[PDB]
Amino acid sequence: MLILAIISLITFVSMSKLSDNRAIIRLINIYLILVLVLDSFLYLLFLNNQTYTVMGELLIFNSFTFYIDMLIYFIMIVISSLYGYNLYNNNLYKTLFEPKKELIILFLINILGALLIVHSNDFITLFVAIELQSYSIYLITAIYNSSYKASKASMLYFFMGGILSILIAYSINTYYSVLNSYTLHSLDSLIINTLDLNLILIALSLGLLFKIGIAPLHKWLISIYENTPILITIYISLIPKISILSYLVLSNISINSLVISILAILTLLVGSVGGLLQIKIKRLLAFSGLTNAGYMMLLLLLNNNEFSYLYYITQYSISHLAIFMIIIFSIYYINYINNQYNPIIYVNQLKGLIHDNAYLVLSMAIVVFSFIGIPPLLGFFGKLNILMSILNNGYYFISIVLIVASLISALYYLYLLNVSIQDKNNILINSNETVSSVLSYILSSLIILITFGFIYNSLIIDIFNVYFN
Amino acid sequence: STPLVKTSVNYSYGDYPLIDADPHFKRVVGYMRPSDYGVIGLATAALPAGICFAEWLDPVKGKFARPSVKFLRVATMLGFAVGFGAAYARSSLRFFGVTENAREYKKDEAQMAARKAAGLEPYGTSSLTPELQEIAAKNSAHSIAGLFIFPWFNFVNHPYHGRE
Amino acid sequence: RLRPTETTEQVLVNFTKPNSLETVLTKCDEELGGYSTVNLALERPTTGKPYGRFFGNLSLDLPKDNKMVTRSGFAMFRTLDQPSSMFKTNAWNWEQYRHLELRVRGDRRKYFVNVQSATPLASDLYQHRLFIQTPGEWETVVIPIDDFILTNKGVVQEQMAMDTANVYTVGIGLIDRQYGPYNLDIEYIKAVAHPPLEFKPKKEYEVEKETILLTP
Amino acid sequence: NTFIIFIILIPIVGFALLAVNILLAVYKPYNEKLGAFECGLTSFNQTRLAFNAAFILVAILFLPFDLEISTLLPYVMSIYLVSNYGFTIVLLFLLILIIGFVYEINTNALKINK
Amino acid sequence: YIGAIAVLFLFIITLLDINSTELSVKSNIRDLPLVLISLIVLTISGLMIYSNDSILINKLLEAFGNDYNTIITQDWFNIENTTLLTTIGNVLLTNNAFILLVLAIVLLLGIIGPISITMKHK
Amino acid sequence: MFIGTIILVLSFLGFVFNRRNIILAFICLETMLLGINLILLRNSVLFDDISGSLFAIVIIILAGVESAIGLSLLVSYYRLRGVINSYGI
Amino acid sequence: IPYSAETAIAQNVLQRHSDTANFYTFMNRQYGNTADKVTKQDPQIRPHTYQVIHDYIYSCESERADLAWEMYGLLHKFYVVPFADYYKAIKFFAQDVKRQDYALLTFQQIRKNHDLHGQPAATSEMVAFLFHEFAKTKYKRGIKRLHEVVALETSFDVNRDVLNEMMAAYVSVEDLNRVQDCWAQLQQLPPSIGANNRSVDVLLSYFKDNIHYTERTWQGIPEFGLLPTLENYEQYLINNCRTGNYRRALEITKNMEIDSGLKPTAKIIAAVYNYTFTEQRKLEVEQWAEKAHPEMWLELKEGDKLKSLCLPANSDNDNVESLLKQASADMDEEMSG
Ligand SMILES: CCCCC/C=C/C/C=C\CCCCCCCC(=O)O[C@H](COC(=O)CCCCCCCCCCCCCCC)COP(=O)([O-])OCC[N+](C)(C)C
Repeated sequence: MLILAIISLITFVSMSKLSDNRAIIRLINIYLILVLVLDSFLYLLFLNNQTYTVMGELLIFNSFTFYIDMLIYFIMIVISSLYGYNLYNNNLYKTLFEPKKELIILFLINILGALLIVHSNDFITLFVAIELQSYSIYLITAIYNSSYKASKASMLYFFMGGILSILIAYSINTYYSVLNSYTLHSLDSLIINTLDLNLILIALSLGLLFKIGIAPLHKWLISIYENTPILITIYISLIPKISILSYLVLSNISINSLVISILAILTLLVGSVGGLLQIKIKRLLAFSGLTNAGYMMLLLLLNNNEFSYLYYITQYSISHLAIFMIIIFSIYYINYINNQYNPIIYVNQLKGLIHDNAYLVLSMAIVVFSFIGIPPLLGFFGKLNILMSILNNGYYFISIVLIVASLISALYYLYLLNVSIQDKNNILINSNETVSSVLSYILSSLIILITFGFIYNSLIIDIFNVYFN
Repeated sequence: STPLVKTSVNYSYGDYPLIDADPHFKRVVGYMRPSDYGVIGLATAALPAGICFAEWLDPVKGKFARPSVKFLRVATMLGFAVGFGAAYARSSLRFFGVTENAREYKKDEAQMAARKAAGLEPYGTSSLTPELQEIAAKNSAHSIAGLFIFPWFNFVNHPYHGRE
Repeated sequence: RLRPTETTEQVLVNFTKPNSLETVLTKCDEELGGYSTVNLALERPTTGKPYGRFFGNLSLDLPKDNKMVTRSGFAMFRTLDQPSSMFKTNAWNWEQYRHLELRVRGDRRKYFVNVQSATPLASDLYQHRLFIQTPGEWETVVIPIDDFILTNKGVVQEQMAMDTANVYTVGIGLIDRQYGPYNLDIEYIKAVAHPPLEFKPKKEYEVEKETILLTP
Repeated sequence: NTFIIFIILIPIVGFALLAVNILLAVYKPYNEKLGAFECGLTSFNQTRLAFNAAFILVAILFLPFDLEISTLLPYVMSIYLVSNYGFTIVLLFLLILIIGFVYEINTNALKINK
Repeated sequence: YIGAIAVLFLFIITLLDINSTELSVKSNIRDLPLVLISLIVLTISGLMIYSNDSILINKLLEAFGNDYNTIITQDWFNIENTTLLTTIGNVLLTNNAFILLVLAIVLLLGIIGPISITMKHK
Repeated sequence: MFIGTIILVLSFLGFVFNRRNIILAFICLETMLLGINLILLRNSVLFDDISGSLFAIVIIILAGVESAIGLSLLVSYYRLRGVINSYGI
Repeated sequence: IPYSAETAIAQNVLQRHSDTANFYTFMNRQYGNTADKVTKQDPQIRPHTYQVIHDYIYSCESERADLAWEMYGLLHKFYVVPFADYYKAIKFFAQDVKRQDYALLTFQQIRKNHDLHGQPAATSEMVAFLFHEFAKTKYKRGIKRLHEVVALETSFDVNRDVLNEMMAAYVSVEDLNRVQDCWAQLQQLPPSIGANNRSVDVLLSYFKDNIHYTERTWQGIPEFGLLPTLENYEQYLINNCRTGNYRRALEITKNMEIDSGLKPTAKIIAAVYNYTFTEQRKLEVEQWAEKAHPEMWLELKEGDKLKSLCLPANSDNDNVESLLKQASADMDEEMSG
């Protein structure tokens, strides 16, 4: 369904004008919507945690992969709606959010790479999917190359990801040299006990986790997120993280790892404290993503963590999309635009937003409280599942670090709300232009999901218990 | 047509009897219910209808302008594609014994009864060497689980369908 | 709190100080075989704020002591190159300014505001002409940051945005293709954040009116 | 074994590179006559030159197309062994590549100055 | 790697030289302190092993030696004139045909991307 | 493997130190990929197994595509297209 | 050939046949590949073959607008062209038929000759005019192109007139930053040469849907030392009307002749009627008009100037302010031609 979309897009975009980009992106938006709503019945293949191997043991298929797959389509639909649909029908918003001719094709190829990462069963398939995603994401980062701020980020991301992919390939080839194999099916309890292949898996996890940017290799991706266009940043900071973390969770190669635990604690501390030292919105959200990545990395130290990870990644994806879309909507209520690519930079520019759109500030307050973990929002429940999982395995110091990190992060989360509920006497230079109904509906749906998804907690728990056991 | 490796016999993928672990493309299309064709037409009309509804909700250039015939035709082709994929997957899960497949089971029974009466092989004879048959079966085994990602169908008359 | 400090101004060329001149250097075409001369003075008179003086001669005659050159006759000054040794910042941050204001008396000469910032190439320059509207009187000419035009070797090029996060030096130079003495008296150069909309001429210049506002 | 060689070789050549790079700390401070470039004067009067995007695209796209062609060599060495299955796979491979070739033809990205 | 990759490298560098555009040389002394810290940490990590090196360095000691010659024996179980490239083609077209198709998509990406970021459409 | 591992070490440390020498950093990327391919091919020969060589050719193709993308990035970065668009629309 | 014959020979080629291919070949035989640099025949010596080209250049229509470009090139390669003719060509290749690309290139032609050959330099009058022409077709490409040409000009400079039309060029393309940037530069200038009624005319038109900044702009006029004009009042009346302030607009029109002595014109009164979107408020507009401006209304009924666009009936579902945006946006197109 994705390969056919990619081929059809190359063919159709080849023979189309530049003005047809919005229409093509809308067409793919409804195409993916129909793919989800019409082919969703494939979840019947995974009753009682039934697992399949596809393409000569090169791919794995179970309920976990299916759910991550559907979540990636939902995120792709939201992000592509952000490109096809025009927020405001005026020339300025025309200029800021204008998709490139190849952006949708690169987006779909990156989705394909992420899915192949999630579904990988062999190191050859894993490396090929990693390279596909990496090259696609480099091209996504570089496709807006009319600024040196974006150009330096593109070049840095290319080089750092090249080093990381080389390290991943080196680890995979060391594993092959040790075992003369390219799959995890040759690893059993006896295999792990008899031979010391732990360091190979530690190196592989290191290379994979550095691609999403855990400490002490966080600064480069934070700079990249700061400097890329915000409609690009919303995508490049979610999908690769989801793919890498899902592959790491399903691989289950870091049980009670000291190195992984220490790096997770370092990631949490760096994300929490460094967020306090931020005056830019993009850097603040980058450190927020770092803290969430540390939270999810804490789940890599124990088994039977599928439910907690799935719940947390879904709620975090929804909250991430919601917060970036709130930041996008707030662009209309500022008197000047920083760059063509990043129109808002500093948190101080959101000052007094409650006097321009009080319900936008209400939605932002809901999403920020969910980030902090205020009940009964989804973020609190995800953090609670993480706490239950870590206390079931006896990680008490990890739990204390988690609680302290959340308390520290609450300060710079409430920084946003405190700035936004201030008073701005400077009235707007713009008035009464109507915001897009489709994008507003999507943002409101995300906010309502965050607010009232705790209704279906028992239903989701039962579905997990029947479809994952 | 002699299998080279051992395969599961009458494995239950759901609450219904197994008909074919790796049904052929022609087999899957031939065992297609009228409801699946209704689904195909539903999608084939839904993408153009979805485009029109999206245009009505938020016009691209402010004023409501129906999409050109080129976009309608591309949407029609893609709708036929997604509907055909959904219909193929539904028929497959009927073959896998996941959904209701009583009529398909009876038609399958009558079909190999007739084939055995005619003195043919149960799942065909191939142009491919038995090693290539095994490779094809191992590649196409349960390939419908990746319908979201890529299309892949069994075009090889291999004996690895998991039956007696 | 303890976040990086935020401010609405940053003085680049301050002058008005005993040292001042230590912050800037000068370059004429005496680096080439040319005969143009540059010299930077410091005037601190009464009944006013002390200013810098940037004068000289711009003889365009070619250097008849060598041949590979084709066009000469420049004279400029710039801020000292940013010292990045082992631990300090590296350069200037202009990500919250969008303007640069400089207060100067001008003359008939056509000066350029020259900015050096981070760039893959070496001799790339972001330069915008210093539009002297009122000659002989001080004017606070403001130049928007995102209007400088990238030039390498003096040729307009692919207009990619300035890297405001990494800016090295700012200066004023003469590339005018005309003979004659030149002069330019500057007393500050600073980058100023976005001003809110105003509908008065200025506080420094005023015209007769009813003065509705209550006198202090 | 490769990991061992890597780990022990890191400190030695790392220190060597560290020492040889602390050397340039001060050196040729490029005090050359960089005065005409910090102003915006030009001394060429010529040597403008140009490069259409299509030229550099020909140069760059020589590489992926050459990889596409050289990927056909493994097929022609085992054409008989994988006859029909491999024939279909190669047909799909070629059609996917021709999708990109159609992209580069329709876009007219490779047409030099007209 | 030579007739395509190295040729394109030299082509791109030659493009940089005909119209002389010297590349600005930034200082790495900014990043030297982190290299100092990390490399001292790595040396210390290799150093506190000390006594345990007596039972770990020996592994590398016999690793360096490798004073045995492989014995090459002959057999007649192969009748087909099969070379390395033939086996590559066989595996890539039958066992890992999915990998071949995904690399087709990768080459598709390598075609599209340079076009996307190199030319200005319309 | 000796030669591949040592080439990888030298190129990796050349990358770490320069880090601002984009031409040389991208060269170091190419040489690190070459060093990994050498190790993989040697182990494939030692084990007499085809998977090592298959992954080697896959790495070759991926390295070519990566080199093409990176050289396009360098073209965009250094403005190799040139301009001379003066006195034009 | 003899000059006298060449007058009728050339006149027959263009005005009677329009054989452009034949026309180019003829002159390469008489003068001969002027790139050889041997002849630069002066029009002043004999403006006969010069005139027939000059006549056909300034006569092409929208369909033949492309043809006027080639004939312009031969007019400059062969004959030396007076500098004053640049104004006519720039006004022709822009404000006359349809094409504005040649307006920029004609301006670029003056630049290239001045830098290299030594021809007299362009004046700031063109860039002020050519910004204004760009602010009519919302030509986003030309504004960016011309700005950076201005930003690195060593012959002409920026003054009051360039900034005014440059500001108007940015309102057309809706650039909130550049508009405020040009306003800062105009503001920081003495009122002697600086903010004029043209400045207020653009500034009000950019605040067309912001009643707060439209008002504070109106009080800005007395501060700069200015008296509003008829073209200045009209946009103020539009801005008050398009934001629902129908009633306040009438008092402004009724008391404008008392306050300033500027009698309301037809383009003022018809504007108030056009942008009043209430069927009763539209009536009160035509209550003083019958008994205060009787003669000058009656010539608007047959001219179809009055337009009766209003707001829907069951439209209270939406914002009233949102309706006024849609009503005024439709009305702007109706008054654009
Ligand atoms: C008409 C067809 C449209 C279907 C398209 C669905 C797209 C899913 C996309 C993005 C995620 C959004 C939330 C999905 C809810 C989880 C479903 C489930 O139950 O999660 C379970 C696994 O729970 C888990 O581990 C943890 C899940 C974490 C959820 C976090 C969000 C909580 C709030 C959401 C509550 C829903 C509000 C609906 C209001 C009417 C998968 O269930 P399953 O694999 O057995 O298949 C499901 C049958 N299905 C495919 C037809 C749907």
